[PDB]
Amino acid sequence: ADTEMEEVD
Amino acid sequence: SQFEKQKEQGNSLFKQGLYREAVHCYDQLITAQPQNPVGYSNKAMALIKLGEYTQAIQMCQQGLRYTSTAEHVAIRSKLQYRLELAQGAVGSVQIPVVEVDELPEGYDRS
Repeated sequence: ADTEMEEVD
Repeated sequence: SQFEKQKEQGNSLFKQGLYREAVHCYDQLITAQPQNPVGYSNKAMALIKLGEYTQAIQMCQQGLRYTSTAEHVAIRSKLQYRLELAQGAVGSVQIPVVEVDELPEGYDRS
């Protein structure tokens, strides 16, 4: 992946 | 009391596809801590994947009411991401059902 933007917390 | 599990249980339901079922446990993050951002962040990310961007935009700007601390900087970063894409998608349709192949918009015959 390339995100935390598409993770929850 | 808890918050983590209601944020770690739906934490995979959202990633599977069950966005709403995932929010259906996220919503208790906000009811348990209605003054907490990740509450809104979890329920918000799922609303994009459901396309309820209209509501997603409201969740993200809400999270920013509580990000007054560095435990919330993580989410303050998200309340700015899916905040923007949602409002830039909510109703973005350049090809809606707008066609005519019959009478005028107000004909008469008598």
